[PDB]
Amino acid sequence: GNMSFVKETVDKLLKGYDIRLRPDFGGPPVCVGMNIDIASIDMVSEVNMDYTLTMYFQQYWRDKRLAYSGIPLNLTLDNRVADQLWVPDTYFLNDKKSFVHGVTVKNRMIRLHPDGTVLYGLRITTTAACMMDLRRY
Amino acid sequence: GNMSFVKETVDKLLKGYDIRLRPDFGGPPVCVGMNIDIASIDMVSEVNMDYTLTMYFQQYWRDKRLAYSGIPLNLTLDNRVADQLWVPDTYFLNDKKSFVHGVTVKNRMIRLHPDGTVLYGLRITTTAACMMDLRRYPLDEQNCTLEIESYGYTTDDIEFYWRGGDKAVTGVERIELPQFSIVEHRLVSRNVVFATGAYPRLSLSFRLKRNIGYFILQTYMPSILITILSWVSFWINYDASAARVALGITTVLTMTTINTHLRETLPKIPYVTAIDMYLMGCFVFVFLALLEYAFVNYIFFSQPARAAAIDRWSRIVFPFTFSLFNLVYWLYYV
Amino acid sequence: ASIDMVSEVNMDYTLTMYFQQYWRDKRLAYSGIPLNLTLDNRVADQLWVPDTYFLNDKKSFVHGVTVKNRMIRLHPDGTVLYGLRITTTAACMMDLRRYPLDEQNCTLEIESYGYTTDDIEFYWRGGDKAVTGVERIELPQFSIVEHRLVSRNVVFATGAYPRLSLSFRLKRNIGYFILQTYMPSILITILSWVSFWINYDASAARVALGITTVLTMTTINTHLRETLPKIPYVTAIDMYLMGCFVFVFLALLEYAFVNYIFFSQPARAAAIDRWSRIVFPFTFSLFNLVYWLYYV
Amino acid sequence: QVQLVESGGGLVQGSLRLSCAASGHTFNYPIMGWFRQAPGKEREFVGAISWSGGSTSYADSVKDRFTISRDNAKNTVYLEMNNLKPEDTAVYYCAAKGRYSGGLYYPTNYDYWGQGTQVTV
Amino acid sequence: QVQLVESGGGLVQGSLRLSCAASGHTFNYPIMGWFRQAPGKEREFVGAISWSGGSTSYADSVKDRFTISRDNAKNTVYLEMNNLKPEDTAVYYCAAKGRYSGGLYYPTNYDYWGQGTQVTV
Amino acid sequence: QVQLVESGGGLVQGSLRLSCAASGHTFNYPIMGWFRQAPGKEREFVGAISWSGGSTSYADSVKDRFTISRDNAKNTVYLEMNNLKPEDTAVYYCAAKGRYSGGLYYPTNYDYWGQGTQVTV
Ligand SMILES: *[C@@H]1O[C@H](CO)[C@@H](O[C@@H]2O[C@H](CO)[C@@H](O[C@@H]3O[C@H](CO[C@H]4O[C@H](CO)[C@@H](O)[C@H](O)[C@@H]4O)[C@@H](O)[C@H](O[C@H]4O[C@H](CO)[C@@H](O)[C@H](O)[C@@H]4O)[C@@H]3O)[C@H](O)[C@H]2NC(C)=O)[C@H](O)[C@H]1NC(C)=O
Ligand SMILES: *[C@@H]1O[C@H](CO)[C@@H](O[C@@H]2O[C@H](CO)[C@@H](O[C@@H]3O[C@H](CO[C@H]4O[C@H](CO)[C@@H](O)[C@H](O)[C@@H]4O)[C@@H](O)[C@H](O[C@H]4O[C@H](CO)[C@@H](O)[C@H](O)[C@@H]4O)[C@@H]3O)[C@H](O)[C@H]2NC(C)=O)[C@H](O)[C@H]1NC(C)=O
Ligand SMILES: *[C@@H]1O[C@H](CO)[C@@H](O[C@@H]2O[C@H](CO)[C@@H](O)[C@H](O)[C@H]2NC(C)=O)[C@H](O)[C@H]1NC(C)=O
Ligand SMILES: *[C@@H]1O[C@H](CO)[C@@H](O[C@@H]2O[C@H](CO)[C@@H](O)[C@H](O)[C@H]2NC(C)=O)[C@H](O)[C@H]1NC(C)=O
Ligand SMILES: *[C@@H]1O[C@H](CO)[C@@H](O[C@@H]2O[C@H](CO)[C@@H](O)[C@H](O)[C@H]2NC(C)=O)[C@H](O)[C@H]1NC(C)=O
Ligand SMILES: CCOC(=O)c1cncn1[C@H](C)c1ccccc1
Ligand SMILES: CCOC(=O)c1cncn1[C@H](C)c1ccccc1
Ligand SMILES: CCCCCCCCCCCCCCCC
Ligand SMILES: CCCCCCCCCCCCCCCC
Ligand SMILES: CCCCCCCCCC
Ligand SMILES: CCCCCCCCCC
Ligand SMILES: CCCCCCCCCC
Ligand SMILES: CCCCCCCCCC
Ligand SMILES: CCCCCCCCCC
Ligand SMILES: CCCCCCCCCC
Ligand SMILES: CCCCCCCCCC
Ligand SMILES: CCCCCCCCCC
Ligand SMILES: NCCc1c[nH]cn1
Ligand SMILES: NCCc1c[nH]cn1
Ligand SMILES: [Cl-]
Ligand SMILES: [Cl-]
Ligand SMILES: [Cl-]
Ligand SMILES: [Cl-]
Repeated sequence: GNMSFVKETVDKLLKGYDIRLRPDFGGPPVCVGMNIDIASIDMVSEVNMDYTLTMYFQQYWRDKRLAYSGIPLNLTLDNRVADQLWVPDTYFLNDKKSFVHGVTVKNRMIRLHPDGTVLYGLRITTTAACMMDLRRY
Repeated sequence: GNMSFVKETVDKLLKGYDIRLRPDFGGPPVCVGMNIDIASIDMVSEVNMDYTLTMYFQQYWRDKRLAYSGIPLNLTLDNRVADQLWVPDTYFLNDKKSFVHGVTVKNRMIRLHPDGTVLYGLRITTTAACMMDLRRYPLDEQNCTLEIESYGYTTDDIEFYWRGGDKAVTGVERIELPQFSIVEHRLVSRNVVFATGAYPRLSLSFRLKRNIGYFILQTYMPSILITILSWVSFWINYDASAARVALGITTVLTMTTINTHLRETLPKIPYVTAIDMYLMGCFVFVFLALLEYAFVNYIFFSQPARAAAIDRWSRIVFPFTFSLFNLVYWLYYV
Repeated sequence: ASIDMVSEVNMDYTLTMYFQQYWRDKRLAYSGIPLNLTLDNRVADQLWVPDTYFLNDKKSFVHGVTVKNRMIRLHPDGTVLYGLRITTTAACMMDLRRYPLDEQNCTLEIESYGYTTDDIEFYWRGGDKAVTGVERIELPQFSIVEHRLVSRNVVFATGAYPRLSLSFRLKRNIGYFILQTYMPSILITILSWVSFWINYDASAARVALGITTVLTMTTINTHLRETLPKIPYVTAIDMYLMGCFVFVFLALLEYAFVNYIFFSQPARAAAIDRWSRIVFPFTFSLFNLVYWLYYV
Repeated sequence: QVQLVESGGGLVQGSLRLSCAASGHTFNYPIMGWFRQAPGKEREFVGAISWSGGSTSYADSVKDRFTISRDNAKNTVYLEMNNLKPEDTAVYYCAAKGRYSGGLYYPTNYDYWGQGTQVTV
Repeated sequence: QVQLVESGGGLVQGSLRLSCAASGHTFNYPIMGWFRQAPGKEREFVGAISWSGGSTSYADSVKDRFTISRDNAKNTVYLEMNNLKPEDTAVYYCAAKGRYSGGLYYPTNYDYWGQGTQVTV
Repeated sequence: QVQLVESGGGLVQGSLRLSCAASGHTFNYPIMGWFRQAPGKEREFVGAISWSGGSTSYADSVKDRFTISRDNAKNTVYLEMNNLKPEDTAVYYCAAKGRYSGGLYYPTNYDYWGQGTQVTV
């Protein structure tokens, strides 16, 4: 309810937060859960042996540096906070060219939970390689 | 009047302002009103099953953190202030690629009002998906939509509405597509559920009637006249074997060229279109005209009277049965 | 600087230009320096500049090499000159009913994005001399007949906005179409008449001339239709080609009429060939006379 | 350069058909608009039609009463004034709007104005 | 605008085939969904099928028991309820989902609802 | 490499036609310009013409008095000096401007200068 209190809570989370260091740096690995919601496959190209995929890519992990108390809410923050957090360095190994959609803002979501669970969502279009066996084409 | 006083007022609004927090964070949802003014639909592509739309997208909401007193003016601020405010996370769910126009500056407007009402305007070009049903093509009607959604905020945090109701989208009369007319547009509001929660959605939709005229002059009329050319063969003497098989071959083979040209600007769909049904009909007519010569050729030595009768009948029966074919087709599809 | 392209297919044109804006900002007035101060381009990010945009642009950029192509010049009284080099692709709805003997009016509309006429007013600086370099436009397919400068205020729901318009009138050059459309069609039509001097016993020869003239007309049309939008109306060039097509089709039907009667009526058959040799060239000459008077 | 002549007004107590005939460069002015000016009051939008497509719009007052359409052969637009009322008492004007000239509703966006038929009921 | 009629429910002690017949604008509604509502409980997802492709999904409860398919010729979808249980006792409804209307599992995403066949075992 | 010869000046009290004949690489120099230099004063722009297109410009002084055109067959440009005045008393020069060489009005932008016909009235 009190916006100044939430502002205080959020400011406290980011005070002395090092984006260079993964959660539990030097300790056990951070476990990253992945969901995908497929929006579309727009194209398949035999000529370029690739296909174009648009998707909502969700990553979940726990960062105990972002745990908060005294608020029984999940905090959805404006997308720009993603630049002040550590996020996983995830990439698509068979992509040829990919972007995060940009209108009306960067298409990107952060949701914190009291225990420090981060949900991070991205809307991605990716053109990805598909070596095709055309012997029975 | 006093620029230092306005500078003081504006500086006060942004002092301790948290862009991370929506208006009324933790309280009732922020209500966001949307207007669109359509500038243009530049393209519709059957090949890519998409269309390109350019528009002025206006969002209104109240942020009481931006309420100001002692100035009976609306404050239009330079566009760059948008980077110092919270704005809604609105996106186009069926867009393929979109940008905000950038010359001479980012094409973007902020207007504050004393009570904290923000107007935020953007000029956007968007290429958007349009799955098309081409079963009746080119006598087809398409429903092309633009779906507008909150990316990250659920209906707990944000609600969308068409500002001005059914008058919220303007400039539909400005759409000048050579190949289409806009029959109707509709505005829809609904809530949509995903695993991550319930999201507000607005839909703009158009119904697009394809204009037949291009296809008459550059598809239907060519096919009709190649069919008529095939019947010239029935007035040529049966002793002119080269002449009559040449008319048959050239009519059969030009039909293929019509089809190839038409198939060059269409997706590889697995079903038959209306135009394909017409061309298959024409092809059967021009192929049968050539077989008629083979039947005449086969019998005219032994049976010159029967041979002459078949040519004399063909001259009436092929034009009549093609007329019937056209009547049935054009009644079914118009 | 240039108009690089005009596209009938995309109904747009590409324009590159030096766009200069002058206004007074008394916050930037300075004393004790009798110089105009040209500052490095990056200072533009520390000033207010107008929110000017091109209302009929499709895609536009400010040129970027070796730096952003952008100029600020202050004057002692606070006058700012702000220059930008812009390439813009801009919409041009084209009326192709008389194409290729068409005239197009291609415009550039300049407007304030966010500021109403309460806050900003636009004018052509130097009046009718405010746009230069129209003589530099070198389009192979077009000449610029005229340009005009217009100022008006435009009303939307959100308020009244200043607008400036530059417009050009573009006359398409006929010469390409003569050499690669009209002359081919005329000569294929003339080829069809060769059939009238071939003996009526040469059935294969005469139907071959008929077929090949009828079918080459289709190729002319297909080639031409390949670089044009899918418009639903008839163009001037389509009217010419339809005329030519009727001539070459009738030449082939004339053979079918001769073929049909020459056994029973060899004298009438010979008369029809002998008449055709005069009547088809004469009636094609009349067709050309009527067409070229109507469209030129 | 567009010229506009309107006819079919007159005095009645009923269904009526105003017409508006255009000539000249109508390609540059794709929209035709109907306005009306009552004595004293400001000039008021009635409805508008695109020459190409026939895409139509109306003021609320005349919505589901008046109907506009055109024919491109004669270069003519018509306002079919059905279910008339004593509020519908004004100098009715016809006008043309340029391609980029702004919102439909605002008379100063329009360039070529007809003479103006007076209608009383 | 889609209309949906379902049949083949009834009372049994066994293999059964529910059917669901569609008519209208089925192109705009590419997915058909089966739901069931037990007395007291909330409306519950059973399974869904695409008209084009036949791409199918099931709730865990009915996974490797019920099977859905369709035929586009008749504009018909069918739920083949094999290996039935006394938990499978509900008003079974058929519904259509629009192209952009959200997740499969959520009944408020669906627009055209059939009448609802009661099934008891 | 362009060569320029001008003729048709002389002495009169009246309509006159100066001409300017070009030869060489005229493709690289698409614009021809007319200047005039009065005794004492700086060299002054009169008008200019594109070889291709015939796109023309004039100084205000000679606007709606003098007219320039060309013929590409002879490689010739002409200044038709009608409605003459005692202010129009100068050495008139012809010149060629390169494609990227700057504004029309500035004589130092031009590369190939004719001899210069004296005209007195
Ligand atoms: C192009 O194609 C699309 C399909 O992809 C069509 O979209 C549908 O259009 C209809 C209207 O024609 C929409 O129907 C309306 O939906 C509203 C929202 O319903 C949902 O959300 C509310 C909560 O926000 C729930 O209460 C409700 O149960 C739904 O889950 C309704 O509020 C509307 O109701 C009103 O109108 C109907 C009559 O139409 C009355 O019976 C009601 O009492 C009420 O007054 C209405 O039902 C539908 O949602 C759209 N579907 C999709 C998938 O978006 C386009 O119409 C079409 N466009 C063109 C131009 O043809
Ligand atoms: C390409 O095609 C476009 C059409 O899309 C043509 O544009 C029109 O051009 C004419 C000029 O040829 C423009 O007319 C002029 O408009 C000025 C602005 O008018 C509006 O705004 C003022 C307030 O700013 C109001 O007072 C007024 O009522 C209007 O609402 C006028 O100020 C001009 O008036 C002067 O000239 C006329 C004669 O032309 C005199 O009668 C007047 O007394 C006065 O001196 C003038 O009327 C018109 O606005 C343009 N239309 C559009 C839609 O932009 C291009 O001309 C054409 N280009 C080429 C090269 O052919
Ligand atoms: C914050 O988000 C969490 C995680 O999404 C929510 O917790 C889940 O709640 C559902 C019921 O609504 C359960 O089925 C899950 O098991 C829960 N997961 C966990 C890890 O707790 C939680 O409800 C949300 N909190 C607030 C206050 O809204
Ligand atoms: C600031 O903007 C507001 C909102 O656009 C203006 O208020 C509207 O004014 C019109 C009349 O001009 C009324 O029809 C609306 O009902 C008003 N809306 C609201 C919410 O007040 C207002 O005039 C502008 N203020 C200033 C000082 O210019
Ligand atoms: C600074 O720039 C101004 C504006 O371009 C210059 O002033 C113009 O000078 C020319 C003559 O050189 C006059 O024809 C104009 O009328 C002047 N305009 C104005 C508004 O003063 C000025 O010379 C330049 N100043 C310096 C010191 O270089
Ligand atoms: C008798 C059926 O055969 C044909 O129509 C046929 C055979 N070769 C070519 N064609 C035609 C041109 C065709 C092919 C594909 C689509 C539409 C029309
Ligand atoms: C008698 C009318 O028929 C034709 O002109 C005709 C029939 N098949 C082909 N053509 C011609 C080449 C054509 C088609 C389309 C546009 C312009 C010209
Ligand atoms: C507006 C709907 C378009 C309908 C187009 C109809 C064209 C059909 C022409 C029929 C050709 C008959 C050939 C002559 C045989 C005697
Ligand atoms: C500058 C305008 C272009 C006009 C082009 C005219 C070409 C028409 C040629 C006429 C062909 C007649 C064929 C000969 C028949 C005896
Ligand atoms: C379908 C194969 C071709 C048959 C030609 C028909 C000739 C007449 C047979 C009596
Ligand atoms: C399309 C041409 C149809 C001509 C029919 C022939 C009838 C001849 C009757 C003696
Ligand atoms: C004799 C040819 C008839 C062709 C069909 C006419 C068009 C019907 C449109 C409903
Ligand atoms: C989808 C079926 C289309 C039927 C009309 C085509 C003409 C057939 C005439 C025999
Ligand atoms: C339009 C069908 C082909 C007709 C050929 C003409 C031959 C002469 C008939 C007497
Ligand atoms: C284009 C050729 C025209 C020739 C006309 C033939 C006249 C012959 C008169 C004996
Ligand atoms: C005998 C051929 C005449 C062709 C027409 C000449 C061109 C007319 C241009 C106005
Ligand atoms: C739009 C009508 C064009 C008319 C000129 C074409 C030539 C016809 C000669 C009979
Ligand atoms: N606005 C909801 C984004 C989304 C779609 N699917 C999953 N998340
Ligand atoms: N400069 C006004 C922008 C605009 C157009 N339509 C709505 N707003
Ligand atoms: Cl990438
Ligand atoms: Cl995007
Ligand atoms: Cl841009
Ligand atoms: Cl032979």
